[PDB]
Amino acid sequence: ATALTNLVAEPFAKLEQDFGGSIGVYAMDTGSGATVSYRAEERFPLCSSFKGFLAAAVLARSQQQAGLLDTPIRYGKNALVPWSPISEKYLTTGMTVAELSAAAVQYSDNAAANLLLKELGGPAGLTAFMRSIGDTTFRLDRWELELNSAIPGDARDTSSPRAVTESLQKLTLGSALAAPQRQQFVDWLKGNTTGNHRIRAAVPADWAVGDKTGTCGVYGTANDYAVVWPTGRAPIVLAVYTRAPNKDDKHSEAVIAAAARLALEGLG
Ligand SMILES: *C(=O)N1C[C@H](NOS(=O)(=O)O)CC[C@H]1C(=O)NNC(=O)[C@@H]1CCNC1
Repeated sequence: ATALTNLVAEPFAKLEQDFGGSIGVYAMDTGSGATVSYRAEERFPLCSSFKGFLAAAVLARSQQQAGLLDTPIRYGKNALVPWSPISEKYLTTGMTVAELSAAAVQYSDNAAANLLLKELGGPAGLTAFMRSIGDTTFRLDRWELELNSAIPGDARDTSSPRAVTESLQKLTLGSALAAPQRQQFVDWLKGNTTGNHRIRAAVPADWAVGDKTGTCGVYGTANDYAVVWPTGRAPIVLAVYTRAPNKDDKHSEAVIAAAARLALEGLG
């Protein structure tokens, strides 16, 4: 017999009703193939969370272009947009592509993300990279800061929890990238500084986590995705996305952490 997905799903429905919105979750246990799934194929805004995949796209390009990660990007003052705390420090020198990538992933730096998008041929170039690894759901259409609008019913700048999880697995654990690039992506995710109150909060401190967060700041829209390495057994990949119908509906980190915990405890 197969899993009773109603019983797996029920606690997410209670959680999202207290939240006043929708919660989407997909988790995969790479040891057993077990999954947990709730609204996993619905679209949610990416917000900042695209920046993880952006860094992966940069790493893929570095496989065709030796030394890409070493290349300095020397930008002018109009690259600077708010929530760019790392790129704002280096206006007088520039930053390398590696530094920009680290900042985009680990501080969610907005200007760094735009600078890397430009290197890859814009939002369409990142979307094309995702299509190359078989993700037909992901779409990035706009740039920082407009991509955060999170308007209900807008398909722009969205993906699904399942597609995010599947793509994250391919890139971090599968062989979609060469091993050095794969480990770099993992190391950048592991060094994230913005995720302590989201998926990380549901994971024992003994276990390594790499993640990328997103917070659109409107329509209850926020998210996190992660790889979790429990000691001595197969890693877990998961994504938790939220949205809500009213512009002034609050996002909640506690709800993301709670949904992560329900997903992790429900596997296998
Ligand atoms: C990503 O979603 N953003 C970058 C910053 N870090 O948050 S997080 O670690 O990724 O969760 C800040 C949140 C957000 C972002 O860019 N916020 N800025 C806005 O969305 C602008 C104000 C309202 N619309 C544009």
